[PDB]
Amino acid sequence: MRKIGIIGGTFDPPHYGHLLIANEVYHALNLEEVWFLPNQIPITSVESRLQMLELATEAEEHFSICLEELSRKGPSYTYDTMLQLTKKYPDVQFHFIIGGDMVEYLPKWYNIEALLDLVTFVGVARPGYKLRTPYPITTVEIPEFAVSSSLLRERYKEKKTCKYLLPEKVQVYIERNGLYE
Amino acid sequence: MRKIGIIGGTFDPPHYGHLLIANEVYHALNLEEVWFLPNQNITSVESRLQMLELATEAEEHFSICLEELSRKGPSYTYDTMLQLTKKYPDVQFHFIIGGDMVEYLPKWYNIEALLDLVTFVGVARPGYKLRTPYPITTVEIPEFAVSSSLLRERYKEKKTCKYLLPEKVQVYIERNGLYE
Ligand SMILES: [K+]
Ligand SMILES: [K+]
Repeated sequence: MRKIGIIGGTFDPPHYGHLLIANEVYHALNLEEVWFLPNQIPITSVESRLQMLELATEAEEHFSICLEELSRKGPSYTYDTMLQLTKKYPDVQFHFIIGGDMVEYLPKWYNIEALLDLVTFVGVARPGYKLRTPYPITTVEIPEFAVSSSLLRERYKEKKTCKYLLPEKVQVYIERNGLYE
Repeated sequence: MRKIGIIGGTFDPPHYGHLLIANEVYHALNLEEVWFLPNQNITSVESRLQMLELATEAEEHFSICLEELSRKGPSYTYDTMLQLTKKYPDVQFHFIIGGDMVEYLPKWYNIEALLDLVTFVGVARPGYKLRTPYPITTVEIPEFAVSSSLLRERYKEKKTCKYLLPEKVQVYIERNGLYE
């Protein structure tokens, strides 16, 4: 029933690439909410990541943090996570957001066909682009913003500018607490 | 000799793509300033200049250059840079272009004389090397595929533009009813 977007990631740190995708999909598909789902890490503390995530999202009631993947140590197969969430929120239609580059590879995901019954995949395409896939997925066109957590971590380490890449508030948190040096 | 960046465009509207590039090049090459150089139903010059102002008001080292606007009709880059080098003889101009454009430099009007007037700065995606016969500087910048025309289309379709251009510029747009 209720349409909720899911966006996974390390959020280490969270950045404007996350916010942009969350906002676009939120509007394109007319979602009720978008949940940011912090993954485990393949190191910044979990608390630090959640506080940055909180600062990143504090300004929009429709963005929320989901801790499911954290109540269990080690890597989670997306299927396990989504199984738990559908179990917990039976009246929610989950929209699992993925990059268009990822769409090609979906057949390689653990338990992909059972996973397809749990969620609606949303692929992010560059404007003007059609995604090629055997599976029935939704496409949302979004200008490419090639920023990533790891790129930002490098930069902070090299004392290089990050202006415009992640929220001013998260930057302050980072500098204040001396993350990524 | 002062190092000044030049970034050309319609700025119709100006957006975070512009600011991002300007900031990256400013820091990468340790420039003194970056000048935004506006090109010549169409938005008024004054509207464009005003948005450009709002977009850049917060950084003393971003400035607006009116050279191309002071000549009615379009201006080859060579003509513009010739004028600027005349007026600012002690400036080393860093003309900023997209990596995709680097391929097509040999096709520019008077490219060879132009090379003596400016240092080209090509914007590359991280990890990629630009291929060109000419001696240019490379700055790596994460791709932000936003453009004025994309934004104009978005506004006409009453579609969200959050995170794509500065709030001050959005507000300006909604208040002067631009792009509907
Ligand atoms: K919130
Ligand atoms: K300024």
